[PDB]
Amino acid sequence: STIEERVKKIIGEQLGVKQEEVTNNASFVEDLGADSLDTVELVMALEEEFDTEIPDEEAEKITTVQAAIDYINGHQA
Ligand SMILES: *P(=O)(O)OCC(C)(C)[C@@H](O)C(=O)NCCC(=O)NCCSC(=O)CCCCCCCCC
Ligand SMILES: [Zn+2]
Ligand SMILES: [Zn+2]
Ligand SMILES: [Zn+2]
Ligand SMILES: [Zn+2]
Ligand SMILES: [Zn+2]
Ligand SMILES: [Zn+2]
Ligand SMILES: [Zn+2]
Repeated sequence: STIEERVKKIIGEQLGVKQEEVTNNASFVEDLGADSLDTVELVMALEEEFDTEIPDEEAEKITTVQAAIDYINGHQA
């Protein structure tokens, strides 16, 4: 499978949203309805899957599904 597929699956699982709703342009807060706690738990779930650590101040600025995919392609090793 692809990174896009793996990342979207975790986002849908974490936020309780259906797959067809997890588009690449979608914003986590406005479009997918992520709340304060969701922000924290979603960041940690992806950090674990992709064995990486993102700085909280940088995570806070990753607003869309595609921005999250982009960060993982750039930092996963
Ligand atoms: P709550 O009211 O206490 O907190 C609400 C607010 C103040 C909105 C905070 O969530 C906050 O800091 N908001 C800043 C603007 C905003 O909505 N930013 C967040 C978008 S969602 C998010 O942070 C999830 C990112 C997931 C992708 C990261 C994956 C990287 C893994 C390596
Ligand atoms: Zn594959
Ligand atoms: Zn596939
Ligand atoms: Zn929905
Ligand atoms: Zn949008
Ligand atoms: Zn909640
Ligand atoms: Zn953190
Ligand atoms: Zn690795």
